[PDB]
Formats: sequence, structure tokens, C-alpha cells
Amino acid sequence: AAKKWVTVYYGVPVWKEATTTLFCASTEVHNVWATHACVPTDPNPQEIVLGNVTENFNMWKNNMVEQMHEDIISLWDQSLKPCVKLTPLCVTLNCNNVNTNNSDWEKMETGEMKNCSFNVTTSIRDKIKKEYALFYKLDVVPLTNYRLINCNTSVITQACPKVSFEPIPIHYCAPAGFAILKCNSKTFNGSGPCTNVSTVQCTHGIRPVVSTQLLLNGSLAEEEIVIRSENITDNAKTIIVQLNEAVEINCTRPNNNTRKSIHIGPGRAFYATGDIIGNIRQAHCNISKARWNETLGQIVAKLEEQFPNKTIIFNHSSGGDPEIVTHSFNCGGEFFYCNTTPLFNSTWNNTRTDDYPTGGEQNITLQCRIKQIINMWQGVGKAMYAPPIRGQIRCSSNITGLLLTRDGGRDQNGTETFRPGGGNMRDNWRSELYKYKVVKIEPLGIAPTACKRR
Amino acid sequence: ETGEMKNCSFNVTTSIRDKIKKEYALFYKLDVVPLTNYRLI
Amino acid sequence: AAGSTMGAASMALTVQARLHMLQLTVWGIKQLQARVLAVERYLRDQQLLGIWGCSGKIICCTNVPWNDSWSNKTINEIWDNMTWMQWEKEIDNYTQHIYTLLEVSQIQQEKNEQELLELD
Amino acid sequence: AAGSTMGAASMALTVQARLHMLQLTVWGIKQLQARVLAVERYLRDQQLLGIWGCSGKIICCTNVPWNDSWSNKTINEIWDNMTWMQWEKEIDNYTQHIYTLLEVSQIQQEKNEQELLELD
Amino acid sequence: AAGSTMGAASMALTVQARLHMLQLTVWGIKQLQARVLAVERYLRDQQLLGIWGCSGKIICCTNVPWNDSWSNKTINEIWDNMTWMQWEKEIDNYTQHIYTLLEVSQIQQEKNEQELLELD
Ligand SMILES: *[C@@H]1O[C@H](CO)[C@@H](O[C@@H]2O[C@H](CO)[C@@H](O[C@@H]3O[C@H](CO)[C@@H](O)[C@H](O[C@H]4O[C@H](CO)[C@@H](O)[C@H](O)[C@@H]4O)[C@@H]3O)[C@H](O)[C@H]2NC(C)=O)[C@H](O)[C@H]1NC(C)=O
Ligand SMILES: *[C@@H]1O[C@H](CO)[C@@H](O[C@@H]2O[C@H](CO)[C@@H](O[C@@H]3O[C@H](CO)[C@@H](O)[C@H](O)[C@@H]3O)[C@H](O)[C@H]2NC(C)=O)[C@H](O)[C@H]1NC(C)=O
Ligand SMILES: *[C@@H]1O[C@H](CO)[C@@H](O[C@@H]2O[C@H](CO)[C@@H](O)[C@H](O)[C@H]2NC(C)=O)[C@H](O)[C@H]1NC(C)=O
Ligand SMILES: *[C@@H]1O[C@H](CO)[C@@H](O[C@@H]2O[C@H](CO)[C@@H](O)[C@H](O)[C@H]2NC(C)=O)[C@H](O)[C@H]1NC(C)=O
Ligand SMILES: *[C@@H]1O[C@H](CO)[C@@H](O[C@@H]2O[C@H](CO)[C@@H](O)[C@H](O)[C@H]2NC(C)=O)[C@H](O)[C@H]1NC(C)=O
Ligand SMILES: *[C@@H]1O[C@H](CO)[C@@H](O[C@@H]2O[C@H](CO)[C@@H](O)[C@H](O)[C@H]2NC(C)=O)[C@H](O)[C@H]1NC(C)=O
Ligand SMILES: *[C@@H]1O[C@H](CO)[C@@H](O[C@@H]2O[C@H](CO)[C@@H](O)[C@H](O)[C@H]2NC(C)=O)[C@H](O)[C@H]1NC(C)=O
Ligand SMILES: *[C@@H]1O[C@H](CO)[C@@H](O[C@@H]2O[C@H](CO)[C@@H](O)[C@H](O)[C@H]2NC(C)=O)[C@H](O)[C@H]1NC(C)=O
Ligand SMILES: *[C@@H]1O[C@H](CO)[C@@H](O[C@@H]2O[C@H](CO)[C@@H](O)[C@H](O)[C@H]2NC(C)=O)[C@H](O)[C@H]1NC(C)=O
Ligand SMILES: *[C@@H]1O[C@H](CO)[C@@H](O[C@@H]2O[C@H](CO)[C@@H](O)[C@H](O)[C@H]2NC(C)=O)[C@H](O)[C@H]1NC(C)=O
Ligand SMILES: *[C@@H]1O[C@H](CO)[C@@H](O[C@@H]2O[C@H](CO)[C@@H](O)[C@H](O)[C@H]2NC(C)=O)[C@H](O)[C@H]1NC(C)=O
Ligand SMILES: *[C@@H]1O[C@H](CO)[C@@H](O[C@@H]2O[C@H](CO)[C@@H](O)[C@H](O)[C@H]2NC(C)=O)[C@H](O)[C@H]1NC(C)=O
Ligand SMILES: *[C@@H]1O[C@H](CO)[C@@H](O[C@@H]2O[C@H](CO)[C@@H](O)[C@H](O)[C@H]2NC(C)=O)[C@H](O)[C@H]1NC(C)=O
Ligand SMILES: *[C@@H]1O[C@H](CO)[C@@H](O)[C@H](O)[C@H]1NC(C)=O
Ligand SMILES: *[C@@H]1O[C@H](CO)[C@@H](O)[C@H](O)[C@H]1NC(C)=O
Ligand SMILES: *[C@@H]1O[C@H](CO)[C@@H](O)[C@H](O)[C@H]1NC(C)=O
Ligand SMILES: *[C@@H]1O[C@H](CO)[C@@H](O)[C@H](O)[C@H]1NC(C)=O
Ligand SMILES: *[C@@H]1O[C@H](CO)[C@@H](O)[C@H](O)[C@H]1NC(C)=O
Ligand SMILES: *[C@@H]1O[C@H](CO)[C@@H](O)[C@H](O)[C@H]1NC(C)=O
Ligand SMILES: *[C@@H]1O[C@H](CO)[C@@H](O)[C@H](O)[C@H]1NC(C)=O
Ligand SMILES: *[C@@H]1O[C@H](CO)[C@@H](O)[C@H](O)[C@H]1NC(C)=O
Ligand SMILES: *[C@@H]1O[C@H](CO)[C@@H](O)[C@H](O)[C@H]1NC(C)=O
Ligand SMILES: *[C@@H]1O[C@H](CO)[C@@H](O)[C@H](O)[C@H]1NC(C)=O
Ligand SMILES: *[C@@H]1O[C@H](CO)[C@@H](O)[C@H](O)[C@H]1NC(C)=O
Ligand SMILES: *[C@@H]1O[C@H](CO)[C@@H](O)[C@H](O)[C@H]1NC(C)=O
Ligand SMILES: *[C@@H]1O[C@H](CO)[C@@H](O)[C@H](O)[C@H]1NC(C)=O
Ligand SMILES: *[C@@H]1O[C@H](CO)[C@@H](O)[C@H](O)[C@H]1NC(C)=O
Ligand SMILES: *[C@@H]1O[C@H](CO)[C@@H](O)[C@H](O)[C@H]1NC(C)=O
Ligand SMILES: *[C@@H]1O[C@H](CO)[C@@H](O)[C@H](O)[C@H]1NC(C)=O
Ligand SMILES: *[C@@H]1O[C@H](CO)[C@@H](O)[C@H](O)[C@H]1NC(C)=O
Repeated sequence: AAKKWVTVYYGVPVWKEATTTLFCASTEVHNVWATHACVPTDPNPQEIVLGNVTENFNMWKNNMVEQMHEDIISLWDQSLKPCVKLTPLCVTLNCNNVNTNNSDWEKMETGEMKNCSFNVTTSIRDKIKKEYALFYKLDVVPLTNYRLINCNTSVITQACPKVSFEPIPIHYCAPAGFAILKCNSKTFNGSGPCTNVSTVQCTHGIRPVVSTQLLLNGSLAEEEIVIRSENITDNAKTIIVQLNEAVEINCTRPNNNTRKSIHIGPGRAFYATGDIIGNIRQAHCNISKARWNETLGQIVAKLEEQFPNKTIIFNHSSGGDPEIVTHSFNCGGEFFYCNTTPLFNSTWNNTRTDDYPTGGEQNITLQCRIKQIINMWQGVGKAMYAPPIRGQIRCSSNITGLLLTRDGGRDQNGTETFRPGGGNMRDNWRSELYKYKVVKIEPLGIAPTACKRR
Repeated sequence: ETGEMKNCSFNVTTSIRDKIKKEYALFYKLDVVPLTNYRLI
Repeated sequence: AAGSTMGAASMALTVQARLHMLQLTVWGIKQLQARVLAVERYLRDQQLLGIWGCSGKIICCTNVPWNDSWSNKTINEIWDNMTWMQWEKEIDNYTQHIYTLLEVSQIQQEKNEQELLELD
Repeated sequence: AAGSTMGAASMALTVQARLHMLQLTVWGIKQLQARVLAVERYLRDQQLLGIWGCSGKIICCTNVPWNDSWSNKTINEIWDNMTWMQWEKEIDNYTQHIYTLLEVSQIQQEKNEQELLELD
Repeated sequence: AAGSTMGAASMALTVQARLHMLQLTVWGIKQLQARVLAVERYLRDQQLLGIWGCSGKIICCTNVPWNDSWSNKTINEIWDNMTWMQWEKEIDNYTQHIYTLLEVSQIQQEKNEQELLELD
């Protein structure tokens, strides 16, 4: 009764998966992660809910994670570029110990904080002065003569002492013509089909937190703990456990550490640790025992379903360099490395935690060490020297999740062993961006009609 | 070859600024000039 | 119901319509690329609509018949009872054929015939 | 007198219509930003006119009534006896209301009704 | 034959219609400039056509007479029996005169007269 004609519709609601460049959106502290170059966010970032649609998400193949990884590295670097390189400090250090014997149990130092003297060229090139500084054991190596760790083979750059590293939430925004889809399903688990899909121009803000073993200040699970993995059976993959409740962790570096300024060139000032006023103590972190016990009881129930009948064993890290085999976080520029042996202390039957005897202990303590020479991403980017920050440093954070790996999974005794392992920092960011996918919009479409043009 | 590929020793500051080591390398004649003392061209 | 007929799931809507110094910083370079790209994508669609004579249209009507080799389903099988994403997949292989037909003769002849008619 | 009626001071005219390697130098970066920005501003206006069906117009006529809550003055009180800058201030709070009305139904319905009429 | 009449050598056709991270590298900067420039050139032509009311046209018809001082040759001497490049050279000195006439009155008056006619 009619012929069909080709008509063009513009504003057609279709899309295809695509990877593009995202931009960021968000006091004179020069925050490195959230610079003044960020655009402001939309006060009313209205979310659009899709109808009966399905989409396939895969957090393990998500290019947003990879793009973030590169952005964090580029922001770390660059920010540290216009600063003192400390090459002149790579000289023989003549070191000795300090007297820590000034009842501070769980807080005592034992043979660390070495007193080193050195010969450094002053701001005037033909004049050499003897200078003194205290170093953390983990920052020096013996040749007693010492050298700064990692001087050979790398350049350690001092952060400019005005710049903050505090994480500030960063929102990722698609360019116009693109959109970010998110999976809101309670059943999503980081992979496969999702039926509750909505879209935004920008993601929620993500704090660019860097840590090892424990994920800090990320999002909590909406209701129940979710265990995510690319593969449960493959022991080589990281298992990300997202908590539905936070666990408080409180860390203290209880020393009156007063810094010293040393001129090692023409406007190049090195900030030394100076000395300690009062009784020197090691750093430590506390968590609530009751919270840890509840958290682990719920985690074992969940791991037990994945690995039924078998004994759940938690263990400490496998051993190695205390840069990557310990817990790590940053509070105000002080880099903490902490012993988590007490957190992954034991094993148990059923889903009943055990071997944490009832007693007056309320606070589980983790002994910590401080390093000034650090290597984020190991071989990627440059070594950095953290200035001391004047003493009495306290901070606290929200444990939002754990990174676990399986210890081979070759135990023939009906057990499974989990350790606070993990890989590259990509794992941390993957755990937060897991719900997002980037697509491109193709608004021009074609359909048959019954109209005809004059 | 006829009188090229010189064996040169030199005193170079090592990765540690207060330590100097003697090192050896061979150079093409066209890469060095005399001042027997030589310098890189 | 033109935007409601082609599946209930037409809710992507038009997020693309919703959408300081140029410092070349780590975030700044990315911001520049985002702006340049948004312009390029906008213009690619606008230019194509311009070519077909659909520059000012939301829905434009043409003089090119449906052909039916692309899809032999009828209006109530394609227009109704279908979601736009499914539809674009169903005729994806004819995209260039159709675009070519939308320009060739359809705009080119239509305009040359008008040039002749306007001489009277 | 369309450009003369709305105040004697209509003399801003169209300076905006009047308007080598890309080296990223101190002046060069600023030159790049200026070019990118000029494009973005042009397109924001052109896109909005396109949405309303006013893409090829200097002055476009619409099917949306004045409402009169925005301003209850008459043609010879608003159009005449007034300067454009004063006028834009007088109805500044209705900018989004009016823009919404210029698109919603006015372009959307007009085009869907035409789609139906063109089926005959 | 509109594209064939103005010389056999009309074969430049429309190569201009045929036409990853923004890293600021030696080749990358040049790639950026190429994209920005392509946009600027496109818009300069599109804006001018928009001004004349020829935004959706391949060939647009106007209400401005030929004048004949620019060239006093006839249709079969100019339109036919001539190549476009020769022609653009022949009337090159009248480019601004003609462009001015294509806008002034031709679009401006035409639209103001329509504004008055549309009040009825
Ligand atoms: C997880 O989130 C928590 C907060 O929810 C976060 O803890 C916060 O860390 C910031 C780090 O900057 C603390 O801010 C400091 O607070 C002290 C309090 O006296 C200030 O003195 C500090 O001042 C510094 O910056 C100034 C800028 O001009 C300098 O002038 C000055 O000299 C110092 O350099 C700074 O404001 C904040 O107080 C805590 N919050 C709490 C409640 O303690 C935690 O770090 C996040 N976790 C992780 C792993 O990042
Ligand atoms: C982190 O955890 C440690 C370990 O529990 C906390 O140290 C403990 O602090 C309590 C409270 O002061 C001490 O208990 C009692 O203190 C009173 C104070 O007068 C004293 O009179 C009692 O005899 C008893 O000591 C507890 O002994 C002490 N533990 C140790 C090993 O000394 C620490 O305060 C926690 N705080 C932070 C900020 O992390
Ligand atoms: C590290 O060594 C330096 C010198 O070896 C110590 O500084 C000395 O402190 C005493 C205290 O009375 C002064 O009298 C000396 O004159 C200081 N010497 C210099 C060169 O300034 C410093 O206190 C030591 N640090 C520790 C923790 O032992
Ligand atoms: C800093 O320089 C001083 C000399 O200016 C070094 O001290 C001398 O070291 C030599 C090594 O054999 C001794 O023979 C001299 O007797 C020392 N002089 C004095 C006054 O003690 C010092 O060792 C250098 N320090 C470092 C860390 O290189
Ligand atoms: C299906 O999707 C809708 C939209 O994504 C979800 O609606 C949310 O419901 C919670 C309930 O309190 C609200 O707080 C949120 O604000 C709603 N989202 C929005 C965008 O308004 C709905 O809950 C999802 N259903 C399931 C089973 O997850
Ligand atoms: C995470 O979700 C995915 C998707 O539902 C699960 O993968 C499914 O696993 C079942 C097990 O029999 C298979 O039959 C399905 O075919 C798998 N789906 C897909 C799309 O491959 C995955 O196992 C879930 N993870 C956990 C820990 O349950
Ligand atoms: C860590 O968890 C605590 C609660 O367990 C968070 O405290 C809440 O923060 C929100 C922020 O608006 C407040 O509205 C609540 O009232 C706070 N709760 C309580 C009990 O006061 C804390 O903000 C979390 N920290 C991080 C970094 O997320
Ligand atoms: C998840 O990891 C497991 C462990 O590697 C994969 O299962 C293995 O698949 C290989 C294929 O040749 C077999 O030879 C092994 O014997 C399997 N192992 C076990 C324990 O059965 C599994 O296929 C992976 N899942 C996915 C979706 O790739
Ligand atoms: C970390 O410090 C916070 C506060 O700095 C502790 O939170 C307090 O806990 C007591 C327990 O009764 C509450 O009464 C307070 O109201 C809490 N304060 C706030 C601000 O919420 C927290 O318990 C400490 N955690 C650990 C592990 O020491
Ligand atoms: C936790 O890990 C440690 C370290 O691997 C386990 O201790 C090892 O146990 C094997 C068993 O034959 C011994 O051969 C190793 O020599 C032990 N290592 C050390 C350093 O002593 C420990 O058993 C694990 N925990 C559990 C519950 O299995
Ligand atoms: C973490 O702390 C534990 C102790 O809390 C350290 O392990 C102890 O090492 C000593 C060394 O002689 C042994 O005598 C103890 O029996 C060990 N205790 C346990 C529980 O194994 C552990 O080495 C520390 N780890 C790190 C990374 O610092
Ligand atoms: C890890 O296990 C050890 C024992 O294997 C726990 O050590 C006991 O801790 C309580 C706490 O006050 C002491 O009273 C006992 O005397 C300790 N026993 C021994 C043998 O030293 C340790 O606390 C466990 N870690 C955690 C977090 O509970
Ligand atoms: C466990 O840790 C908490 C938090 O560190 C301790 O709470 C302290 O309680 C005293 C009571 O007067 C307060 O003055 C302190 O200010 C609290 N600490 C903080 C950081 O606010 C608690 O006492 C510890 N419990 C045990 C048994 O050691
Ligand atoms: C989902 O499909 C049902 C089918 O009856 C429909 O009623 C519903 O409206 C669809 N969802 C949306 C968002 O329209
Ligand atoms: C750097 O010096 C330390 C000093 O012992 C040495 O152990 C390390 O192997 C050196 N690095 C390399 C690559 O040789
Ligand atoms: C640290 O030393 C400074 C020196 O003035 C002093 O004012 C401050 O109170 C000291 N802090 C502590 C915790 O003793
Ligand atoms: C738990 O206890 C029961 C008691 O009969 C025992 O049979 C079972 O093997 C134990 N399981 C583990 C994981 O030790
Ligand atoms: C951990 O929680 C379980 C729950 O029943 C409790 O029985 C057990 O005693 C708790 N352990 C500790 C150390 O609080
Ligand atoms: C569609 O167009 C092509 C162009 O060659 C033609 O061959 C084909 O027969 C047409 N299809 C139908 C069903 O008419
Ligand atoms: C379109 O043609 C194919 C050819 O096999 C046929 O199978 C299909 O059913 C036809 N569809 C319609 C709607 O007629
Ligand atoms: C849509 O097509 C299916 C094909 O099985 C048919 O069963 C259904 O009734 C159709 N729906 C409408 C609204 O015609
Ligand atoms: C042709 O279109 C059909 C429509 O379903 C599609 O399935 C097929 O893969 C397409 N073939 C090619 C080569 O694009
Ligand atoms: C203007 O439009 C609004 C839309 O709600 C309406 O409520 C209002 O009454 C209208 N004003 C007049 C004066 O009609
Ligand atoms: C518009 O309405 C307001 C309401 O108070 C009134 O005061 C004002 O005089 C009216 N203006 C005109 C032009 O009627
Ligand atoms: C403009 O409005 C004022 C208001 O007082 C009036 O006095 C004046 O005469 C009006 N001008 C014209 C041209 O109507
Ligand atoms: C509303 O418009 C009037 C017009 O003069 C203006 O004075 C007033 O400030 C505006 N209010 C808001 C909230 O913009
Ligand atoms: C062309 O236009 C100009 C405008 O001043 C006019 O002077 C001239 O006479 C016109 N030429 C012809 C041949 O009419
Ligand atoms: C145009 O006018 C010039 C004036 O000299 C004349 O020489 C020329 O032949 C004329 N051309 C035509 C086509 O009449
Ligand atoms: C083109 O102009 C030349 C001028 O000499 C003339 O000889 C030739 O015949 C003309 N060609 C046509 C097709 O009129
Ligand atoms: C004017 O146009 C003629 C056309 O051939 C050209 O030869 C002459 O050079 C032009 N003069 C100027 C000043 O452009």
C-alpha cells in the first residue's frame, strides 16, 4: 500500500565500545594529583538511567584502569621535576648509631637512625663542609662506611617542600560525544553481563590512593562483601576483597623530629632529618581487634564458598624487599612501611575465626618503619626523597579492602592459603573503576519510513 | 688495520662522587685527537 | 513516539548534547585533546547531514527507496518491535551503500534539477 | 530597522564576524588557545540555532507564544524604546525557560507532525 | 552537467571531503595543527555559505544580478567554453564586491522583508 523510503534520524540512542582520552575534574598546596588544571565538576551531574538494556563489563580488560595508571605516574613525575636532584649527597657517609636508651613497649627503636657525617660541596664550588644527618636504616647501605641506598644506578629527587601528596578525589570525564556506562547490579562481581545500567558524563571521584596489601579510603560495597577475581581457580591472579564496612586504622609517628636545611648548591637546599627532641620512638599502627575479627569472619565465609570444606589459612607475606612485601601508605609526606604479620596471623575451621585469644587487648599493633628514599612503581619514574615534616605525625584511614593472592594452591592437606600479596598498583585502581566502561555515541542512524521528499 | 684502534685508559668519576676508577676503552683514530695524551674529538 | 517506538531502551537520550589558560600540563594536555575531539566529532556528523540536505533536521525525509535487500522486514517489524541498537546492527553492512545513495543523485540531482526549474 | 529599533547603541555590530608552524612557545600556546576557543564559541551558537530550526536565519520566526510572565511590556515598549543590552538584562532569568520552549515541542513536535504529513 | 560544463578538467573533485593520545612530540604537534587547521578551513567556508543563506546548498540561487562590469561575457562564454580555474582568475578582483553583495540586502533585506510578511 506504500513504498518504504530511507530516512535519517539524528539523536539515535546507540553506542559502541571505544577507548578515548579522558579528562579530569575536581588551597595553595600544589596538590600533585589534583592540580589547579582540573576543571570543576558539575554541581548537578545528572545520571541517566537506561531502559531494558544489557551490557558486558570486564574490570580486568578495562582501559580506564590502564589510562589511570599512566596518569598517576605522569602526575607523580613532572610534579617532582623542578626540584633538587641530590646528586652531591652520593658520597661516603661516615656513620654510627644513636642512643635510643633515653618502657615504651611496642615503640622502641633497635639499632636504626644512624648518625652520618658527610663531606658535601657547599653552594660555593671550591668550599667543602662537613654536615650531619640522621638516616633510617632502610635508606642506607654499608660498603663503617655507608652510601645512600639506590644512589648507584638512579637519581633520587627531593620533593619540593611545599607540595602536598594528600589524595584528593579525581573525577574522570568523557569528552563530549562519549559517555561512561556504569553497572549498578548487585550481582555484577566485576565481570560479564549487567542489566542495571546507567550513564554519566563523569565518574564519581576517586581518591588516587597508593598503598600495598590494604586498600585505603576507597568505596565500600553497597551491602555485602564482594570477592572479585579474573579467575578464582588461578592462584596467580589477585583476589580483591571489597568490604561493606570500613575498619579503622590509626597510625602514629610520635617523635619531635626537627629538620635541618643544608645548602649543596646555588639555591639547592637539602632537607635533612636534623635531630630528635625528646625520647625517640618507632612508628606504629593500631586497628580495632573486634572489627578485624568480624571482618575476617565474614571474609572466610566468602572464601570458604569459593574453596569449600578446606581449611582457611591466612599467612604473612612470602618475604622479600620491605618496599613491596609490607603494608604501605603515606601520611603528609612520611612514607610508612608496616609489618602485617599480626593481621594475617592464623588459620581456622568452618567459618569460625580462631586463635585470637580473648583478653584485655583491644588494639592490634603493627610495627612500622619510615623510609625517606622511595620507589613508587619500582623501575618506573624516578626515586624520590621525602623531606621530614617536623614531628608528631598522626593520621587515620579507612580499610576498605584487601588484596589477596593464593600461595601456590598445591597444599595436599585440604587447606588453602592466602597472603597479603598483589601485583602492580593497577590492582588498586582496578578495584575502584571496576564498574565503568567507556563507549562512543553514534547519534546518526538509518531506518525505513513511509514518507517521501517533495 | 694500520695504527688505529687506540687503547686508552682514563680516570673517570664513578657513580659515587668521591670515588675515581681507571677504565679502558678502544677508540677509532677518527674519534680522538692528540694534545701520548689524547682527548675525545 | 518517534523516539519511543524503536525500543523502550531509547534512554541514552542526548548526553552528547549536554556535552582559564591552556597550560600544557599532565591534565591540561588531556583537556585540550578532549575539546578538540568534541569539535571534530560534532562536525563529522553535521557535515554528513549537510551533504544529504538534512542539516536542519532531526528527522529528514529523502527520495531514496528502501531497496529491501538490506532488510526485507516491514515497518511494523523494523520501526516497531525493535530497539535502535539491534537495528543498527541488522543493517550495519549497508552503511556505506546507503550513505552513498543518500548523497548521490538524492542531493546532487535534486539540486541540479532545481537549478533548471529555477531558470523559469 | 530591525538592527536600529533596539536602541541607537546597536553599534557593536559584528566584530565577531570580522574575527606558519604551531610552535609551542610562550606566545604560540596562547595563539593556539585563541583559535580553539574561537571555534568552540562559534559552534555553541550555531548548534543552538540548529536545534531550534534557526540554523540559516538571521531572524527566525517560531510557534512559541511570548507567555508575558517574563515581561508584560508590549512591542512598542520592548522592541522599540529600548536598548538590546537593557532587554537582555530584563529577561535574563527566563533564558533557560525560553530556550527550553524554543526546542521542546517547537522543533520536536513540528518535525514529528511533518513526518506524519509527509506520509501522504 | 553542472560539474562538467566548467572545463573538462573538473577532476580535482572533492578530495577535501575525503579529508590515540595527544602526545606533544615532533610528529604529534604537527598532527595537532593539521586537525585544528582542517576544522578552521571547513568552518570558514561553511560560515560564509551560512551568511548568504546557502548553508544547505551545493548550488545556491540568489537575487543579486550579475552586474556585467566584472565580466561582460555571456553564459555560453563563461559557463560553457571555460575551465573553473580560468574563471576564478577572470573575476578575482571582484571577490569582495560580490561577497559583499551576496550578503548585503540579499540576505539582510530578504530576511527583514520576510519578518514583515510573516506578521500577517
Ligand atoms: C584517608 O582519609 C583521611 C581523611 O578522611 C586522610 O587523613 C587526613 O590526612 C590529611 C593529610 O594532609 C590530614 O591533613 C593534615 O592535618 C594536620 C592537622 O594538624 C595539618 O597540620 C596538616 O597541614 C599540612 O599541610 C599544610 C598546608 O598548608 C601545611 O601548611 C602544614 O605545614 C602541613 O604540611 C594537614 O592539614 C588530615 O587532618 C587527615 N584527617 C584526619 C581526620 O586525620 C587519610 O590520610 C586518607 N588515607 C590515605 C591513605 O591517604
Ligand atoms: C596503640 O596501641 C598501643 C598498644 O595497646 C597503646 O598503648 C597502650 O595504651 C594503654 C592506655 O594508656 C596502656 O594501658 C594502661 O595505661 C595506663 C595509663 O596510666 C596505665 O596506668 C596502666 O597501667 C596501663 O599501662 C597500655 O599498657 C599501652 N600498651 C603498651 C604496650 O604500653 C597505644 O596507646 C595505642 N594508641 C595509638 C594512638 O595508637
Ligand atoms: C649526631 O652527631 C652530631 C655530631 O657528631 C651530634 O651533634 C653534636 O651535639 C652535641 C651536643 O652537645 C654538641 O655539643 C656538638 O657540638 C654537636 N656537633 C656538631 C658537629 O654539631 C648530633 O646530636 C648527633 N645526633 C645524635 C642523635 O646522636
Ligand atoms: C672529609 O674530609 C676530611 C678531610 O678534610 C676527611 O678526614 C681525613 O681523612 C683522611 C683519610 O686518610 C685522614 O688521613 C685524615 O687524617 C683525616 N683528617 C681529619 C682532620 O680527620 C674525612 O674523612 C672526609 N669525610 C668523608 C666522609 O669523606
Ligand atoms: C537499578 O537501577 C536503578 C538506577 O540505577 C537503581 O536506582 C537507585 O536506587 C537507590 C535506592 O536508594 C537510590 O538511592 C539511587 O539513587 C537510585 N539510583 C538513581 C540513579 O537514582 C536501582 O536500585 C537498581 N536496582 C538494583 C536491583 O540494583
Ligand atoms: C563472576 O561473574 C561471572 C559472570 O557471571 C562468573 O562467571 C560464570 O561462571 C559460571 C560458573 O559455572 C559459568 O557457568 C558462567 O558461564 C560464567 N559466566 C560467564 C559470562 O563466563 C564468575 O564465576 C563470577 N565469579 C565468582 C567468584 O562467582
Ligand atoms: C571512614 O568511615 C567512617 C565511618 O565508619 C566515615 O565517617 C562518616 O563520614 C560521613 C561523611 O559525610 C559522615 O556523614 C558520617 O556521619 C560519618 N560517620 C560517623 C559515624 O561519624 C569516614 O568519613 C570514613 N573515611 C573515609 C576516608 O571514607
Ligand atoms: C581459570 O584458571 C584455571 C586454572 O588455570 C583454568 O583451568 C585450567 O585450564 C587448563 C587448560 O588447558 C587445564 O589444563 C587445567 O587442568 C585447568 N585447571 C584446573 C584446576 O582445572 C581455567 O580454565 C581458567 N578459567 C578461564 C575462564 O580461563
Ligand atoms: C582512631 O581514632 C578515632 C578518633 O580519632 C577513634 O574513633 C573514636 O572511637 C571512640 C570509641 O568510643 C568513639 O567514642 C569516638 O566518638 C570516635 N571518634 C570519632 C571521631 O568517631 C577510633 O576508634 C580509633 N581507632 C583505632 C583503631 O584506634
Ligand atoms: C605460613 O607461612 C610459613 C612460611 O612458609 C610456613 O612455615 C613453613 O612451613 C614449612 C612446612 O614444611 C616448613 O618446611 C618451612 O621451613 C616453614 N618456614 C619457615 C620460615 O619456618 C607456615 O607453616 C605457614 N602457616 C601455615 C598455617 O601453614
Ligand atoms: C613482623 O613481626 C614479627 C613478630 O611480630 C617478626 O617475626 C618474628 O621474628 C623473630 C626473629 O627471631 C622470631 O623470633 C619470632 O618468633 C617471629 N615471630 C613470628 C610471629 O613469626 C617478623 O619477622 C616481622 N616481619 C617483618 C616483615 O618485619
Ligand atoms: C598472633 O598469634 C600470637 C600467638 O601465636 C598472639 O600472641 C599472643 O598475644 C596475646 C595478646 O596479649 C598475649 O597475651 C599472648 O601472651 C601472646 N602469645 C604469645 C605466645 O606471645 C598474637 O597476639 C596474635 N596476633 C593477633 C593480632 O592476635
Ligand atoms: C585502644 O586504642 C584507643 C585509640 O587509640 C585508645 O583510646 C584512648 O583512650 C584514652 C582514654 O582517656 C584517650 O585519652 C585517648 O585519647 C584515646 N586515644 C585516642 C587516639 O583518642 C584505647 O585506650 C586503646 N585501648 C587499650 C585497651 O589499649
Ligand atoms: C522493559 O520492558 C517492559 C516490557 O513490558 C516494559 O513495560 C518496560 O517499560 C521496559 N523498560 C523501560 C525502562 O521502559
Ligand atoms: C648498588 O650498590 C649496592 C651496594 O651494595 C649493590 O649491592 C648493588 O648491587 C648496586 N647495584 C647494582 C645494579 O650493582
Ligand atoms: C617540638 O619542639 C618544639 C620546639 O619549639 C616545641 O615548641 C614543641 O612543643 C615540641 N613538641 C613536642 C611534642 O615536644
Ligand atoms: C573441622 O572440625 C571437624 C570436627 O570433626 C573436622 O572433622 C574437620 O576436618 C575440621 N575442618 C578443618 C578445616 O579443619
Ligand atoms: C570473633 O567473633 C566470634 C563470633 O562468635 C566470637 O565467637 C569470637 O570469640 C571472636 N573472637 C575475638 C577474638 O573477638
Ligand atoms: C538494491 O540496490 C542494488 C544496487 O545494485 C540492486 O542491485 C538491488 O537489486 C537492489 N535491491 C532490491 C531488492 O531491489
Ligand atoms: C528475507 O529474505 C531471506 C532470504 O532467505 C528470508 O530467509 C527472510 O525470511 C526474509 N525476511 C522477510 C522479512 O521476508
Ligand atoms: C515482535 O516479534 C515477535 C516475533 O516472535 C512476535 O512474537 C511479537 O508478537 C512481536 N511484537 C509485536 C508488538 O508485534
Ligand atoms: C552482514 O549483516 C549481518 C546482519 O546480522 C551480520 O550478522 C553479518 O555479520 C554482516 N556481515 C558483514 C561482513 O559485516
Ligand atoms: C508562562 O509559562 C508558564 C509555564 O508553567 C505558565 O505557568 C505561566 O502561567 C505562563 N505565563 C503566562 C502569563 O501565561
Ligand atoms: C507587569 O506586572 C507587574 C506586577 O506588579 C506590574 O507591576 C507591572 O507594571 C506590569 N507591567 C506592565 C507593562 O503591565
Ligand atoms: C519611552 O518610555 C518613556 C517612559 O517614561 C516615555 O516617557 C517615552 O516617551 C517613551 N518613548 C517613546 C518613543 O515612546
Ligand atoms: C530576575 O529578573 C530581574 C529583571 O530586572 C532582575 O532584576 C532580577 O535580579 C532577576 N533575578 C534573578 C534571581 O536572576
Ligand atoms: C556594478 O555595480 C557597481 C556598484 O557601484 C555600479 O557602479 C556599476 O555600474 C555596476 N555595473 C554595471 C555594468 O551595471
Ligand atoms: C567587455 O568590455 C571590454 C571593454 O574594452 C571589451 O574590450 C570586451 O571585448 C568586452 N567583452 C565582451 C564579452 O563584450
Ligand atoms: C570557445 O571560444 C573560442 C574562442 O576563439 C571559439 O573559437 C570556440 O569555438 C568556442 N567553443 C565553443 C564550444 O563555443
Ligand atoms: C583584475 O582582473 C584581471 C583579470 O584578468 C587581472 O588580469 C588583473 O591583474 C586584476 N587586477 C588586479 C589589481 O587584481
